Amino acid sequence: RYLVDTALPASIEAIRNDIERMLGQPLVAAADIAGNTLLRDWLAAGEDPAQAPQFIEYLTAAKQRNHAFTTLFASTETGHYYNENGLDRTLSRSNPKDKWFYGYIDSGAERFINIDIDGATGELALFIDYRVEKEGKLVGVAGMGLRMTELSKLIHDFSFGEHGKVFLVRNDGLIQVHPDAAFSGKRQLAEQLGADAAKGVMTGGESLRSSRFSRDGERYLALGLPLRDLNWTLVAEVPESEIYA
Ligand SMILES: O=c1[nH]c(=O)c2[nH]c(=O)[nH]c2[nH]1
Repeated sequence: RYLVDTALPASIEAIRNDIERMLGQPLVAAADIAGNTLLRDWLAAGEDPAQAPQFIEYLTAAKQRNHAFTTLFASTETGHYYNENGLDRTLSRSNPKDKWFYGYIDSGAERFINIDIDGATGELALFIDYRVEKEGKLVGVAGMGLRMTELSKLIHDFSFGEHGKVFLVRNDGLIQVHPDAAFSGKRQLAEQLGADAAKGVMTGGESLRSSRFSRDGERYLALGLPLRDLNWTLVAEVPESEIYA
């Protein structure tokens, strides 16, 4: 019942819903690549070179149509990793840079969301990966990557008022997307808010969470609202004097 009859809860929800739409496009598009039954069959049947150019054309089309930084699939049998330009490299369990792939397939989880360094380019990206399965048997992984600098830019444009800031935080407290790109995937929520307020907005149900915190004697309000499709939380920070406008 805090701020219920204020415009603030609806304003945060409108931001939350816009962020879910924009993240929803790569979620959906990456799922389409992994679920593509023609690709599943090509991976299961051993990556016939005769059809490889046409699957690279397909990844290129999906990247451009969906404005992704990169699109990709990898075979769990050969370790071969393909992106929109072709066969890039072979993964290996003994290489720490490939931990993401083996951890994910070992996990069996239906989806992987991960901030990581793109192996082909060295760029910080948000990756979305799904299992590729045939008759129950894992044959690959596929998905797409988004450039972290672009995501920070998108989160920054949702700033509001004089000092209203918005963050996307994994439900463990690590800030995934920060308006200042330097801190995306690197800053803990406690660094931004203080431990009490971080705990406050990260603890709760599916309704708006809130907590007060002080920043050099300036009183602030912290808000939290879960995303429905990701295990992430939208966190907003606004000075108390800005609550109304
Ligand atoms: O978590 C990751 N998912 C990927 O799809 C990918 N691709 C890549 O090069 N590195 C990573 N990391």
